[PDB]
Amino acid sequence: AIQKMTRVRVVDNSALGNSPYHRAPRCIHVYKKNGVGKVGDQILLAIKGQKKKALIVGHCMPGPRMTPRFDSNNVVLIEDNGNPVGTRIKTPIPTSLRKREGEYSKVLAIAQNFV
Amino acid sequence: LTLEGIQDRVLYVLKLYDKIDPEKLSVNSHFMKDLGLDSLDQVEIIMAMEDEFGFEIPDIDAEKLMCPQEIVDYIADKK
Amino acid sequence: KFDIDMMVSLLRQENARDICVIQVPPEMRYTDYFVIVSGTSTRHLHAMAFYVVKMYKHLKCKRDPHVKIEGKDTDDWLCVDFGSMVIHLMLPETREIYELEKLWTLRSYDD
Amino acid sequence: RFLSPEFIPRRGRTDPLKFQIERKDMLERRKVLHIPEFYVGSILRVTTADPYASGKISQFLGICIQRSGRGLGATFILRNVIEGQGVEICFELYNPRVQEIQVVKLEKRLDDSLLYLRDALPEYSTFDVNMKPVVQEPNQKVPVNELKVKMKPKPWSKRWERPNFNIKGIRFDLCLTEQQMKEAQKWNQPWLEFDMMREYDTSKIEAAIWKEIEASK
Amino acid sequence: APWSREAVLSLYRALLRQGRQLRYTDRDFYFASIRREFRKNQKLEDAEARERQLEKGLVFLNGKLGRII
Ligand SMILES: [Mg+2]
Repeated sequence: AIQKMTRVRVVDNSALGNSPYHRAPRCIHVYKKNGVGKVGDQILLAIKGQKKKALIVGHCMPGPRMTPRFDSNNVVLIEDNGNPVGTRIKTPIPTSLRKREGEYSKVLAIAQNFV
Repeated sequence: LTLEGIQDRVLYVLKLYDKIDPEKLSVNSHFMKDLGLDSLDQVEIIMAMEDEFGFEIPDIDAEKLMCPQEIVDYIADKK
Repeated sequence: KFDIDMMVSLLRQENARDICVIQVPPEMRYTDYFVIVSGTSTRHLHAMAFYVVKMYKHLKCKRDPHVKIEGKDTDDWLCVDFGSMVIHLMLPETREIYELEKLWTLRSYDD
Repeated sequence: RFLSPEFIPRRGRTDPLKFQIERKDMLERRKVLHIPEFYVGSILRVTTADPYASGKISQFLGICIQRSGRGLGATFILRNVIEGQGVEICFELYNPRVQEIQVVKLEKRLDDSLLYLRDALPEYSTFDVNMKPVVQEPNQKVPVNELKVKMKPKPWSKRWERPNFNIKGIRFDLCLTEQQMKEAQKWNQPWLEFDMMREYDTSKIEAAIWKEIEASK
Repeated sequence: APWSREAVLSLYRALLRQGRQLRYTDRDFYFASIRREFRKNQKLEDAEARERQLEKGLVFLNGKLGRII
């Protein structure tokens, strides 16, 4: 569950993420009917006064069993057309991105590791 | 094999390569000061040797050729 | 069957502009074959996408799942995943900036 | 003798025949896959098939930090940090896509549940992925590793200081004040250790279960 | 400043010997990509980074993290 207003730990090699800023990046909108995002949903995100679409890669509330659970809300940036801003992703990414319907093939070419 | 075949095929693939300037393609045609090449470009020339006229060239001997007289002679007694 | 040989047939038969594949080893549990291929433009990459899903769909493998083309709206990138392999139709500039050929050979040994 | 916790039922007014059935299936899985003895401190590595990769398997290593669940659906969740990121997985012990569960380092910690490791220093939770399984000797009790860990600052996951948790693997002296300690001794419940109607005696349960184990052999 | 002298050109020519054993792909874009891995990188660097990039050259040679076909 990553709802509105949640602080977000961006995992990218992006300019927006690794730039220091006085506000933590936090979610604004979740692109589901209910406002609750799971692993593999798109959200709007406020980074440096710039709203930006983003993709949820692992959260802290438990999901199904054999899937992993992170100790932060790891999120990968993405552009409007759908290609990601980032170039490398250091923290491990669950393979549960593969089955879901949406843009996931682009992100799974970037991961250093897989959990 | 014709020895002049070795001569004009070493000379020939030296003409086939594109980055070099065919200005002083002698038998003492050197790479780093005659034609101004890096050692990466030198093994790129070795790559430009083994492709048509070669295939048995050892790396310890391809490191130190540096002139096509030594190349024609070395493939000459190599065969 | 629809193997990587058949993929080489589909892409050289299309005359794809640039080809570079990586055999992903079985531990890194994403895929087996990782195809990186570029083309002329959005029309070219788009049309050869619909061509290769046309030939896989028409070819064989009914029980195997139907495959969705990803990123139909974006211009530079396009990507399609199968059981064994995943093809990335993109631009060589996009290839220059995302440097995928380095990544799937250097999993921790790059930037 | 070590009887793994998934065979002991929680008390309740369910029928013993249902656990006869469950234990039958659990032993029929334990023919195929070898389920080893492991405690809630031990370092494990589990190989699983992937539903997303075509018949490729994977290995996760970590600390078993909880052994919850009874019966066929019983789990254990193991933890590790990699790439400066903490990850945990709930593994179902009898999910047939697990292939081997190797015990790297069989050891028992001071507690029965190490969920406080989420708030410890990340050095207390990191492990080598390719670490070698340490050899234990056949005829010996287990090494009870005690390690009072060090805690990160105060806003924890839960108030581990409270005596309903009965946490033993904390160096509280480094990371808590005496005033907040004496405040935490308010929620003591000293009587609770002394009532004899809350004590669930699994002794005859253990007997019938060990005849279930021997009879399946 | 690299790991040694002979090792760099040895791994270079070894990658080219795999470059002819390449089977399915456009081998000239491959060779030009070997260039751009080696030309614009191996010119004017500090002696520590030489070690690390020849180690990623080692791993790129061995191909236990995947191999180009
Ligand atoms: Mg909480």
